[PDB]
Amino acid sequence: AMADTFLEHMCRLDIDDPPITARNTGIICTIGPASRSVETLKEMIKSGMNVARLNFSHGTHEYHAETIKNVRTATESFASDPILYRPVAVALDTKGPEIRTGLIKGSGAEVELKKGATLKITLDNAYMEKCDENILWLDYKNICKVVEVGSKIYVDDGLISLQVKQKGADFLVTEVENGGSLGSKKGVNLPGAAVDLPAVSEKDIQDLKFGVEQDVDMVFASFIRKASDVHEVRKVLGEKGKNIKIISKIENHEGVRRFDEILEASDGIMVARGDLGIEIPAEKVFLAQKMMIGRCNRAGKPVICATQMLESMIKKPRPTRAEGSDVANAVLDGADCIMLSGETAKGDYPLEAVRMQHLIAREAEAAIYHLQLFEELRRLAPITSDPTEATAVGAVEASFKCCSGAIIVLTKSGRSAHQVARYRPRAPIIAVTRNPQTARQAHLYRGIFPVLCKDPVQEAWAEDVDLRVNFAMNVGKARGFFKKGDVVIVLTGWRPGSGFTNTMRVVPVP
Amino acid sequence: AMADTFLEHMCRLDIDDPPITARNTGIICTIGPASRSVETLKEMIKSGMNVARLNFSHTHEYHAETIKNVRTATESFASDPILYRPVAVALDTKGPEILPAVSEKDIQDLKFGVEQDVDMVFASFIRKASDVHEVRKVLGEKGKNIKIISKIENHEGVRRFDEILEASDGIMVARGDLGIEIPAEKVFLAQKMMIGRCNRAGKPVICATQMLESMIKKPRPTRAEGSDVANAVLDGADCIMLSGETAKGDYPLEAVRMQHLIAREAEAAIYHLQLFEELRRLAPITSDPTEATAVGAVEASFKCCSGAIIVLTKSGRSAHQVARYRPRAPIIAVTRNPQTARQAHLYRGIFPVLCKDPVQEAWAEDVDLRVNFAMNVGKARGFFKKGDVVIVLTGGFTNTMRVVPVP
Amino acid sequence: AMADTFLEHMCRLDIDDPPITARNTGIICTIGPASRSVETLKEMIKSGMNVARLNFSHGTHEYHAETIKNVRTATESFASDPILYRPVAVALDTKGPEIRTGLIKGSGTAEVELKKGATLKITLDNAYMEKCDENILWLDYKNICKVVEVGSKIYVDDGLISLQVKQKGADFLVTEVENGGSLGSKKGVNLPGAAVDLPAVSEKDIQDLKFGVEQDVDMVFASFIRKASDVHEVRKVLGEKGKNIKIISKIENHEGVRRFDEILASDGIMVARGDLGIEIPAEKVFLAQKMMIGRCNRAGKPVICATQMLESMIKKPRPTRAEGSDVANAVLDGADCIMLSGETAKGDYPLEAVRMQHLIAREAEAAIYHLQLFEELRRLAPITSDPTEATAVGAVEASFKCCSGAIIVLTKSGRSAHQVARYRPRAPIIAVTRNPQTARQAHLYRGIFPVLCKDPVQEAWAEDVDLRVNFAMNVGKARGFFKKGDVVIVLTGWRPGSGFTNTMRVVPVP
Amino acid sequence: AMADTFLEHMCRLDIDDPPITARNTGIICTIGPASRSVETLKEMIKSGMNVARLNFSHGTHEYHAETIKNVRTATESFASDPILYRPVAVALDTKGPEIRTGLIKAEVELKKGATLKITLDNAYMEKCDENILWLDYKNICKVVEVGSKIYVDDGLISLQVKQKGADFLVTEVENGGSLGSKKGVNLPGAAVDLPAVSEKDIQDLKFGVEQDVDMVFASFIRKASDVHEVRKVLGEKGKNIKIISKIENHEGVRRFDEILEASDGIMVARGDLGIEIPAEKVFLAQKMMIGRCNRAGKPVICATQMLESMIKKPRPTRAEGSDVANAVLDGADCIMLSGETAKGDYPLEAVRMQHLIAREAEAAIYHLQLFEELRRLAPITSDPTEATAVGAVEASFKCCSGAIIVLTKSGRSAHQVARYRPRAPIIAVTRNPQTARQAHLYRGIFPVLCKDPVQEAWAEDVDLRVNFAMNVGKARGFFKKGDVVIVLTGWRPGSGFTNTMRVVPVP
Ligand SMILES: O=C([O-])C(=O)[O-]
Ligand SMILES: O=C([O-])C(=O)[O-]
Ligand SMILES: O=C([O-])C(=O)[O-]
Ligand SMILES: O=C([O-])C(=O)[O-]
Ligand SMILES: [K+]
Ligand SMILES: [K+]
Ligand SMILES: [K+]
Ligand SMILES: [K+]
Ligand SMILES: [Mg+2]
Ligand SMILES: [Mg+2]
Ligand SMILES: [Mg+2]
Repeated sequence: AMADTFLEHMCRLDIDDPPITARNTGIICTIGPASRSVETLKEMIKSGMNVARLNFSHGTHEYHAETIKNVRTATESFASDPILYRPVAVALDTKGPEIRTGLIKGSGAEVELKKGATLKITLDNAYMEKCDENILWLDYKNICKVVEVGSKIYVDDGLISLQVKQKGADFLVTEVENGGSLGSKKGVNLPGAAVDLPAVSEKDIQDLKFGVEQDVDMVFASFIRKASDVHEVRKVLGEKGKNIKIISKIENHEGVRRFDEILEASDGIMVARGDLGIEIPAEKVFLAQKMMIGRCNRAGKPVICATQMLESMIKKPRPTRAEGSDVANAVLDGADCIMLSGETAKGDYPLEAVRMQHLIAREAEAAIYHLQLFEELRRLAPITSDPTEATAVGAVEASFKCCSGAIIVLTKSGRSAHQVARYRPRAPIIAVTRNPQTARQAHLYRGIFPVLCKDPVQEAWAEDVDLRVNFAMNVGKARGFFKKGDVVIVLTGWRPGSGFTNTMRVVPVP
Repeated sequence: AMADTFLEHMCRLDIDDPPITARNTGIICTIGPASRSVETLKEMIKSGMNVARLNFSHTHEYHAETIKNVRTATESFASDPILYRPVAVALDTKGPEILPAVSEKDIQDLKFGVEQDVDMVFASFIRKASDVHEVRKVLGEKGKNIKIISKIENHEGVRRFDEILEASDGIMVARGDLGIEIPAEKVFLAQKMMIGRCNRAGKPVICATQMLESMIKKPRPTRAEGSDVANAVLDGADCIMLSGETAKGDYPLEAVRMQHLIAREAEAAIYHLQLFEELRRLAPITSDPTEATAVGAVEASFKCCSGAIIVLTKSGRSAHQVARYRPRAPIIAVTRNPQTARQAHLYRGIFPVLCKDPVQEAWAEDVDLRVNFAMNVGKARGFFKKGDVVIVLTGGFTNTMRVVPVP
Repeated sequence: AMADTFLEHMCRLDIDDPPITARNTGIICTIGPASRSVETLKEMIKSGMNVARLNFSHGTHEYHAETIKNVRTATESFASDPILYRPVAVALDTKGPEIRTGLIKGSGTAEVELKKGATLKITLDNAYMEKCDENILWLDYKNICKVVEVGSKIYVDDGLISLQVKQKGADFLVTEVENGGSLGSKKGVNLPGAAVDLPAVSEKDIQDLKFGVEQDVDMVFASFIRKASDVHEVRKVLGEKGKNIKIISKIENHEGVRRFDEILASDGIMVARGDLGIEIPAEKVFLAQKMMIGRCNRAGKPVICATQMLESMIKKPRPTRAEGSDVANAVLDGADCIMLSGETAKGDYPLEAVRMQHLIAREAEAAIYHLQLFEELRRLAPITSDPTEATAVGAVEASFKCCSGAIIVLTKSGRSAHQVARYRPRAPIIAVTRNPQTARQAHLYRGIFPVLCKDPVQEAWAEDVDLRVNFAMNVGKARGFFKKGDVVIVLTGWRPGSGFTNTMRVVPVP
Repeated sequence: AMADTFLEHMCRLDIDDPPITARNTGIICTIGPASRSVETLKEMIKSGMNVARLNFSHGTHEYHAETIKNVRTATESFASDPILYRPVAVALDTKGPEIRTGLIKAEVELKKGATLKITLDNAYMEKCDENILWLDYKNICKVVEVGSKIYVDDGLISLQVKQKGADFLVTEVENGGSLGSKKGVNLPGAAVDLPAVSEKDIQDLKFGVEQDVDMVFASFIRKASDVHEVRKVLGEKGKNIKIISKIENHEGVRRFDEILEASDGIMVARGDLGIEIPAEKVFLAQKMMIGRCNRAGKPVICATQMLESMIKKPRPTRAEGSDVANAVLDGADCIMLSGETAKGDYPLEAVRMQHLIAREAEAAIYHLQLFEELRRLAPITSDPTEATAVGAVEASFKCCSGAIIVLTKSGRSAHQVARYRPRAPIIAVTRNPQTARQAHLYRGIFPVLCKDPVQEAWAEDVDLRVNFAMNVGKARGFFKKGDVVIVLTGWRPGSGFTNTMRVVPVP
């Protein structure tokens, strides 16, 4: 990042200059049958998984309870050594207002819709398991009240398109535009219709209540379109779930247009590109992506790039060039986390997909033009009387000045570490906490390596601080972030409890 | 653009702001069984193909007929020079495919390329300067004006890159073998490095391979594919390429249309305020009047938000010089040399137009007729409309810039 | 300007690097008894004078008519060679609302000495108008009793003597000497904290401005402008006959600085530091200077830095270090012209003062950080449909790209040359005009070398353009600006008359 | 510094926007007949003097010893009270290789075109007149030639060498005027061979060590060894004495970098400099040196004729007010008064004016660009103190703190903060008296001498000094209770470096 121009910075990128050990971008993995086993989850963790996502679009509460137990069992298998122990977060991703088709008729396995053929859509439950090439059932009872003749209707990842020609009280007559093979229970998208399904349905409420009961760390709330949607999710989690982070998934045109009010009410954002690239033209997704990462970076709030990042690894052991590009560019954009969906839930190469993201994220982070980034984050940040905030930016500046091996942060809520991550140091942030939930939610922020201290509280505040600082030193040495010869930054408070971070030291590693 | 910072530039990206109708990034399509027919080539031109790529990695009689179908489809529109879109022809070698810098079979394809009047050659597995020299020595004096584009597909070619760029007319980032030759996670570094240096030197760079891979079988690309095309344009790739997507896949027209749509949206999103500043800062003081005029016109086009920069040019050089400075505005290059007009597609933002009118005896009348030709092109293609402001560059050098209304 | 930061640009300044032949900053010389002879004026033109300033605070119309005649006689003594002819402007500087004391007592020493704490009576009684002394002081502001308040401070003689008002009275005020010193005759009086009710444009000023129109002056330096309406009264007086006379508003009090934006209504600005640093605290003047120069640069309007720039050269043949610095820094600030007053009107070394301002201006111009200045003037200037503006910025960019020997501009009103100067090329701007007044007014703009083409109008437009272009080419070679085989930028229009500059050429010097 | 461009920053300058209280730029006053008495020296400290300059071109050790004693008397008159106590440094300005004429016949007028013989025969040494001038440069005839120009009395009088002899040269008056006694002589272009460190210099320099001076201003430094010579004479007894090389000739400018590398600081000595090189080039030399000294983190002083007209007048010229402002905008750590305070009629007015202008200028600095460029030009470090300092200045802007409080023994740590040019004042708490006086060489360092005894428990002693700074800042109107300030201390006792930054409210 020594070059005086971004262009010169590009020219100096060198594929033979190896990156640093520490990978800063968090990796979110969707758990499914391919990755649900305790054995596999241990290897997922080893490979670099930081957050387990449980897609409540499918599966019972008993099923997800079991996955959650396997995740925690895999995770606590490493707990015997707190110096190498890596916290793993659990994320609930709601179903939300999904539209799906019914089952293909048992006669059949899948029907071919061919270009220009007619297809009837009905809401008569007699066909809900008898779908075929002439009659398609779906589960949105009021689909007729929201579409008109000429409307487009999209089916199965937007790969099949239908145009309404007749619009009836019970039925719709459609003309197959782009045809293909149609299976069972495929997603339906109605872009540019005013879909009246609730943001938080009754299933979502029970799912969210269940989330609080199983002590999940965060919620990925589907199809958020306005701030009041976020507030309903918040109300459901209630007082008991007040510490669970709400990550609004931006997946439709309205979500993008009202992004600022959604951002202000949310704890973070996911750029949910799968649905988003069907609700809005596929050529516009990258615009929406870079806008949202930029604004979250500017707000200091976590943002997740999601969906089809390594899609071909569902079936192949190495990704496409486009897919390698896309993961790098999400990190360069400024994403706090990258995510995997089918690639880990259902694919033939779950571990290969995690490892590839780990490799690309680390190459991309060394390619960041920190000179310009740190300069602009500072220019867009407000002036304030916050001791923690002035301490965090001081520490980041100092970390650049001595190319520190890490920035060590004692934090109870995680906030002090979040305030450091918002200014994007090159150096990893080792966040020492005794709060296990804090160590799991730390993964939402770029660069925070959360380590969980289980030593007793020391009576003398000074001795307690030194204990946790020394703990971070050993973690740093053990994982190879620095050695005894190096300099590190250390952020500590003047008294116990949240809100008291006001001290930055520059210390040689002992 | 405007915002004082790149970060605020990003925050202001607006999905509902439609882009200017002119698409600056060239689209290179590999022709194969899915695309070799005259009827679909006509539709590939209409959907936005600018360069037909012919992969000699697989008989000369087969390629001669594909080449004939391309020219047939191309001149199918020649009835009208105001709407005629030139299409170039590219020969891609096999190289060492399972070693000789240039093969014996490559020497036969290259010589076959000259006889077929190909506009450019994509040279596979270029590893050093001497490798290009062997290709240009084989192209000889007949293919003197064939543009040579070294494909960087190997570690050494990356390692010896500066050599190769100097010895070449352009570069292709050939990621499919590059991604097996070097670790896949390092390819974005090589891609962005090479595009940066090509942008710095004013030499064309193609970003190639797997950009819309999943459209070989599907009618819509993945989210990562859409991102890859956009980011290649934001890197500065003069052209983006399709290989299997148009050569053999089930949706060749769909692949072309999508690269057109994405490239256009990405061009709208380029942070011109910074890019123009850095290209200028990084480019040397010159005594060449055409170079001084070129950056003067680009600066003028930003100041007045010109509908276009019209460049009268014969060898294309004058127009290339404008394009390296990356105006937002389309560069309408007017030329009588058909090969110049075909080859222009290798430079971002050059919309070539071929004048078929006879020379007027008076140089002034001749200049004005060609300029009026560009005016009609831009009115018809919707680049600008009557009463808009445009930039006109005319002449042994294009040294004169005029700021004129659109009549 | 090749360094990537301003700090590194300073570090690279080099006293052994000689500067380009052409000096861009105009030099305005106040004409008085030291300088009003035809022979001395000739040497002042050879020494670098571009504008003759006539201070109508003193002298009769007959006196000033003679000066003006002598200026034109010396200027036209060079007219036989149009290649070398330097146009020379004439400026009328108004008296404005001046307050002066009377004449000292004849019997006492030419100067009476006032001592700290003494009493001094100020009177309007005309029997004392030529009998001022250390006890009683006449002055010519008949209304000063109405607008001065007890406790307010009165300043006399370039703000060197200060008085504190003690008692008000009928046709008098009783004051106590705060800062003493020697007091002479007809010294200027400042009342910084009064609502001085003298007319913005007095009857004397109206007579003087009509006489300026009669004498064909090029510009008016309007004294003590406080508001836009003041400028409009000056412009009404000049009327239709003087409609082409440039009005330069002198900013010399607090209200003028306060209402600067509305005043800048004007064609240009003078920073009149003499009265300014008495009307406001002297430590604050450089703030006012840098503010006004910056806003005039951003507006594209001429700004003059004036007064005491080389004051010690009134009596000494070389200046103080502070004076060398002030001139250089006025040019680095962005000032279009620098000015001399007593140094050329009444001092012992008028010629040496002109040559020093020439020497310093030239060195400072090579020290401007053009890389930053061009970038910022562009960024702050509006987008435009104007073909001439787009052509001008394009010429300045091209002139930087080929390090051109000059930008040749054909112009009738001046404005095409003005529009180029606004973006501050390093290269000189040779403005070829047939309009003598345009040639004289061009000196108000940084970097414009005006040349007056005497050749008859050629029948065809293209022929006529090529003549004037070749005239500019011969001017540049004869004056040492460029030589054959160098490259220059040439700006010409598509049609005779003002407003049609569109055309920019990069052409070798034949 | 909130404007996106320097141009917009200029346009937003506002004369009705009052400055902050603390003045960051140091003021160096030449003490002489006008300013020697204990009474006015006191009023000079109250008016803003920080460094007392003693010019050993003139005067005897005894005279200067009495000057030094009157400086220490006024300064300690305030010592009763360490909260308000302002330390005052003492600087010794060497004579150097000065060429001076003899005693006339007491002035003598001289006219252009006339002849003037200059002799080295020490007989006419006290019989100088319109026909024969005597000067003390014994090799002058070796180092000038027929056609050379010679300047006398601050470059006002000029002569041209028409005939050369053994002990003489025959010259024609180029610019005349009232010649006088013992005036100064310059030979621009003449390769003068006089020694950099003279015999009298060694005596004067040894005299400075015994008088406990804080810094030497070494005249006419031409090369690195010259600084090495001044340093060797100061020896181990005076190893803690800062050597400021005075740049006042063409070779000093050409050889500036190696002189900077060898010195503790630089003075831009514009008087001789603007005679040795063309006056229109002085501003380039001044901006070059202040920039390179800013880059390197070493103090730089802008001196000579900043307020020259105030020697006789109570108000300065517009050019002088602008010169002081622009020196501060250039980057200078201190500005200087010479004749204005040593012999003139208004030395308290001059000190006060330099205080007033410097304050308004520091308020006008475009910190946004300045801080960004100082970092980009400063190298990556492994020193904890250095990274802590830049981190503290970054924190400074982030919370716009009242001050950066630095505990420091040698001063170093406060110097490392200062080089990054924070807007907030740096209150450097020290128990070392020499450290507290020398700190004035560095822009922004408001030094305070803690006199309370050491406390046994280190963290008790640290807090003692910290709360001293708090009272200091609250009393001098820098901040008020509740304001945020930055505090730089050590971490572990005896660590030797200042690697701890805390963001605390003022108690
Ligand atoms: O729900 C999602 O994550 C999506 O659509 O990408
Ligand atoms: O050969 C190629 O084009 C490649 O590997 O990308
Ligand atoms: O009138 C003036 O020129 C002044 O006050 O400086
Ligand atoms: O010695 C000095 O101070 C000078 O020459 O300016
Ligand atoms: K879901
Ligand atoms: K999934
Ligand atoms: K006046
Ligand atoms: K001296
Ligand atoms: Mg979705
Ligand atoms: Mg005035
Ligand atoms: Mg000296």
